[PDB]
Amino acid sequence: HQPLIARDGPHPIEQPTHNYMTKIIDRRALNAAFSLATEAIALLTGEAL
Amino acid sequence: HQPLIARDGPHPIEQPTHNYMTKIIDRRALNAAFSLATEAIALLTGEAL
Repeated sequence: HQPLIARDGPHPIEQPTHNYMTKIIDRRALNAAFSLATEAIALLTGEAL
Repeated sequence: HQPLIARDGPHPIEQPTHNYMTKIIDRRALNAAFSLATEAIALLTGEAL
C-alpha cells in the first residue's frame, strides 16, 4: 500500500493507489559422493570371510 | 510601540512614535480523491446479495 498527502490545485487530484505482487519459488539442490572399494563390499556381506 | 531616549543639542528633539498594522489572511484549499468501482456500489447497496 501507499499513503498520500493532499495538495492544492491546479494539480490534478491524485488517487489512493495499491500494489500487488507474487514471487516465484526458485529451486536448487546439492550433491555429494560416498564411494566404496571393490573388496569393502564383500567384507560386509561375508563373501570374503 | 517604540521606547525613547533623551538627547542634548544639537540633536533634534524626538517624539514617541506608534505603529499599527493589518495583515490579510491568506487562504488555500485541499483535494483528495476516493474513487470506488462499479461492482462495489452493488455490494454495499444490496443488489448483489
